[PDB]
Amino acid sequence: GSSGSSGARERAIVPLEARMKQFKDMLLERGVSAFSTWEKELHKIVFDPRYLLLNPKERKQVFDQYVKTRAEEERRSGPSSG
Repeated sequence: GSSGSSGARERAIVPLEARMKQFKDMLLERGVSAFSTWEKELHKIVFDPRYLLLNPKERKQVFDQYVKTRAEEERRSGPSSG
């Protein structure tokens, strides 16, 4: 689908939600452990092209928050469903 440009704020520059979505996608997909260091995960996504789509500072920011939520999720009983 994805028919009809939602409303790209820019002309030829993907929106924040767009680029941000990409990075987050690989972050979870690649399997970026939460209880790990930015160094390890970094190299794990360093050879990735999408990694050059977002700023250097953001990458870390979005990563930190992503890990926080990934860790807290534990508090919950679990993904188990009856």
